[PDB]
Amino acid sequence: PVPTGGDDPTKVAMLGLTFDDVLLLPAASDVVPATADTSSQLTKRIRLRVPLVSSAMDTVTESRMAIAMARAGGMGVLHRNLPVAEQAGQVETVKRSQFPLSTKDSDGRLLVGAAVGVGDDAWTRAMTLVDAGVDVLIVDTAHAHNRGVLDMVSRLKQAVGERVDVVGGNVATRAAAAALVEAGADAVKVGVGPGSICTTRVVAGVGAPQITAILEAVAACKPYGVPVIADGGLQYSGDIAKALAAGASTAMLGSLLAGTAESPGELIFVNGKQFKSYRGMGSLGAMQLVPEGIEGRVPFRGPLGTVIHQLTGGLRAAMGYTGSATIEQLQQAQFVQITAAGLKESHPHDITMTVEAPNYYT
Amino acid sequence: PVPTGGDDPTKVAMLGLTFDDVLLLPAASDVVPATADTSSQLTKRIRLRVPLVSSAMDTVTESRMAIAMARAGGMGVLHRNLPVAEQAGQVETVKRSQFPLSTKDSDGRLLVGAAVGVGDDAWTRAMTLVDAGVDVLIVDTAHAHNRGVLDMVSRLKQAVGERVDVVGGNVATRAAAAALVEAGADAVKVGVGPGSICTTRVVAGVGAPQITAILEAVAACKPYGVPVIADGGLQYSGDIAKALAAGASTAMLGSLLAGTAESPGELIFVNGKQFKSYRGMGSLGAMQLVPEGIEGRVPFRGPLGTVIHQLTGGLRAAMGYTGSATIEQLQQAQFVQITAAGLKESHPHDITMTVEAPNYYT
Amino acid sequence: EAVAACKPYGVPVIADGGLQYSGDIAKALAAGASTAMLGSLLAGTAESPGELIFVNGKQFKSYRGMGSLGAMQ
Amino acid sequence: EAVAACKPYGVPVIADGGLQYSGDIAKALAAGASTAMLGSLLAGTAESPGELIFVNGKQFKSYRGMGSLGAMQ
Ligand SMILES: NC(=O)c1ccc[n+]([C@@H]2O[C@H](COP(=O)([O-])OP(=O)(O)OC[C@H]3O[C@@H](n4cnc5c(N)ncnc54)[C@H](O)[C@@H]3O)[C@@H](O)[C@H]2O)c1
Ligand SMILES: *c1nc2c(ncn2[C@@H]2O[C@H](COP(=O)(O)O)[C@@H](O)[C@H]2O)c(=O)[nH]1
Ligand SMILES: *c1nc2c(ncn2[C@@H]2O[C@H](COP(=O)(O)O)[C@@H](O)[C@H]2O)c(=O)[nH]1
Ligand SMILES: *c1nc2c(ncn2[C@@H]2O[C@H](COP(=O)(O)O)[C@@H](O)[C@H]2O)c(=O)[nH]1
Ligand SMILES: *c1nc2c(ncn2[C@@H]2O[C@H](COP(=O)(O)O)[C@@H](O)[C@H]2O)c(=O)[nH]1
Ligand SMILES: [K+]
Ligand SMILES: [K+]
Repeated sequence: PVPTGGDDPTKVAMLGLTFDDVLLLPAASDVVPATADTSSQLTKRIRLRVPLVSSAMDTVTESRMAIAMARAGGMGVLHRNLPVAEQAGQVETVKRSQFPLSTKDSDGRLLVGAAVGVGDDAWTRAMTLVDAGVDVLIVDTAHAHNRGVLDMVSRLKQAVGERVDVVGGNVATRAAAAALVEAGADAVKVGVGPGSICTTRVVAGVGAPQITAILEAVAACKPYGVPVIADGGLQYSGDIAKALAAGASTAMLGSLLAGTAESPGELIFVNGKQFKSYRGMGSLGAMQLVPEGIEGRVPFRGPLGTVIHQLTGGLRAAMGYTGSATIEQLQQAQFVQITAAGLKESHPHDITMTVEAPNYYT
Repeated sequence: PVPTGGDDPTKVAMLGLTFDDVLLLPAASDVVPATADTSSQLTKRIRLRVPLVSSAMDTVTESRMAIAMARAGGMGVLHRNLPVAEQAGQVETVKRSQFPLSTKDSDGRLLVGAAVGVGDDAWTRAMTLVDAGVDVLIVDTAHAHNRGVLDMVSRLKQAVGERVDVVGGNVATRAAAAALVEAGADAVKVGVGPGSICTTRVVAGVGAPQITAILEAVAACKPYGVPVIADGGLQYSGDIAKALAAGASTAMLGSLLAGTAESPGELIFVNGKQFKSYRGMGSLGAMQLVPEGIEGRVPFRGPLGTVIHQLTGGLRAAMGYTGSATIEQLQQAQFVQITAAGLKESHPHDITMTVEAPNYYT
Repeated sequence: EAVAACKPYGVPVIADGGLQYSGDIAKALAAGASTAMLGSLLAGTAESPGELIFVNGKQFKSYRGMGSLGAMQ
Repeated sequence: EAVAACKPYGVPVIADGGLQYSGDIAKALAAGASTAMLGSLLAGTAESPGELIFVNGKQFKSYRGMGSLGAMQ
């Protein structure tokens, strides 16, 4: 019999690795961290100076956050939890608005992104957003291997292909990424359940660990040149370095940017400290059922520029350790799989911390 | 495909083991622990009676610590966070100064070592230290597979290779150790991340578990007779025994020696208990940016001699268990891999310890 | 293992014990089981036997195994 | 003193504040008072306004003065 039970060797397909299961192996390096080139292709036509994209969530990205992310070298994606006219107004506000790395189009204006669903109402929203000058559309769905999501992606590529870039929803397998690539998507977003606010892997018991999912999606997408975006489950800059090394071209950040000042919402004072609200788009409050997210609060951090600077410094240090001149070389790095004891050895241990580092906290 | 994902069987190169994942197997023994010989090679020409070295940290080793370590049978390495004239003065102070195991040169003077960086200013500091009477130069870096570190090691060995011994920076792979040996290093230090105060494996996500790294480095250094020093991650004398059995010849100690009276710094009182500062060299305060260390405090221990005696007693017990007359015989002991339950069983369990033992802390 | 022997004869398999979430039910059904039997998930409902218990202002209900000392007496 | 002022004219005196036991009420009535006004002795009953506070397995209720900062705001 099969060692794990039954007579079917393909019942348990594979062992899945996540960010905490692997470490990057140092290699022969001739690269100073300051000279590392952290530019990467977000889509087949858009290249960012910093490969970080803000999450399309109602407590993460709005006009201010989108403008700040575009100025810092990345991009912001406005959420679709607003009326269509309001979303178009936010797109116009971003496009209408020191920062040498800022992302700009052929007209010299900042780049913005918008998220739409699936359906005729979503089609009207997408048409309104495209008419307002949006550059990239995201078909933001929880299960992108559904036939409706693929049909919507094909429709958008057929209609507004010459003017915008269409990014498919979340996938976690090789077959889903291949289907999205065949459907005509310009970029594939990866991750089902690893988000810090998600309960999908608990409520439905469905998902896949992020590192293995990224590897599978890259094996499905790289021959066609389609970029891969790692979405959800990133907590440190080492996580971003690992996600890029596993094959992803861009990383989408949630809770790391929710505690910044540019994020929408009011500051909450609790017990002499500061926080702000963070919740999933599938949470009960956001969808007003069977929710697949939770509501919570993250500690307050400050300006987005400092956070992006620290994350980029960590990524530059990783590139220096691996000897990667560009991201295209960082994607050829190798991993070492570690156990739980190795995981606790990686973090600071046997020490009582008396002052916090800019890039680390418990 | 690969069970962890993708089509490349070499993406996840190996499975790394740390000190907590293995145990030493007992063997036929004719060795009394009190009759074991713990002498081991530091470099190709320097043999220590106690195979322990002190870390080059601004909270661990200064003149007093170097003198105490040399008297106890080991050696000290002065940190390079000091002005060049000040470090040369510390070297002269150590050389200017019951202890049957004390390590001394051919002129009856206590041995000492000093850490240098990479660069032309580092060259000036190294030449000053050599002219001031240092016994070994440690090219102290974080990534020794960089071209600059190898060039610096080659230059030092070409200039003052007949007067001093050159020890290369920290490596974590077989290729890096082979490159350091080819460059002309007298000894190779191993460990990138295991440090109790380090955050390199979190900020950059780069490293390797210590046991696998030591085995890989020994696989490249032993055929050429180059000693290997295990640096970082050691919390018990059993860890020292495991590191020696993996192939290392000496173990450099950090936090284990940072709480003794001979370590630089002042006593601190918190709720009737004694602590003292311990911070990483890549921490924010130490480099005064993207730090790769933290600042904290460790409980006060006392005289260095008692700590060294306890560690050597544990090592002698391990040598007696494995039937190793010498460290060279300990370097051929076998390992058994354990699970998390095995690690829980190795420590005291289902007990409420009421009095602290000299060699174990809960 | 049980489904590997029960499926050829058309005998259904019931997964009993250890289920704490709906994802666990989905995993049990996907492994070959046809139904799931629930314990503590339904022990705190209003329809289960037993009086309510109040601890620190919150509501609880008693739950014990049939092999427990009290239940086997 | 108040009773010395009020008794000849037949005006009753109400003792208000500081009572913690029934003996205190008896002492106040013996001193010349006619009735007693109770504070903390009735602030912990069910009929008193407020919500039960649960701490360390014991029940409390909130009690504050009208001159307190949180009651004058
Ligand atoms: N052993 C470790 O894992 C580790 C990690 C961080 C810091 N440290 C300690 O902190 C101090 C300073 O460390 P440092 O090495 O950054 O000193 P440093 O800034 O003086 O660097 C010296 C040389 O190391 C190499 N180097 C270091 N980090 C590199 C990277 N990320 N990518 C490429 N090359 C790199 C370069 O050749 C550089 O010129 C030392 O005392 C060191 O032991 C150690
Ligand atoms: C699960 N996942 C959810 C929900 N809303 C958004 N998301 C996903 O999480 C990502 C961010 O996760 P972090 O780990 O916090 O960075 C988002 O980009 C989105 O893909 C939800 O309700 N449940
Ligand atoms: C990471 N590692 C660092 C830093 N400064 C020094 N080190 C290394 O750690 C060792 C200490 O190990 P312990 O586990 O504390 O015994 C040192 O000897 C050195 O090699 C730093 O900032 N980050
Ligand atoms: C062990 N198992 C016992 C006992 N009484 C009943 N059971 C089993 O547990 C199931 C419920 O498990 P939950 O995880 O609580 O859902 C029951 O259906 C029964 O099969 C006992 O004393 N010991
Ligand atoms: C002082 N006295 C205050 C305040 N609010 C009310 N009072 C007086 O105290 C009586 C309560 O006495 P207990 O000892 O609690 O029985 C009240 O009846 C009232 O006369 C205040 O803020 N400061
Ligand atoms: K560490
Ligand atoms: K034990």
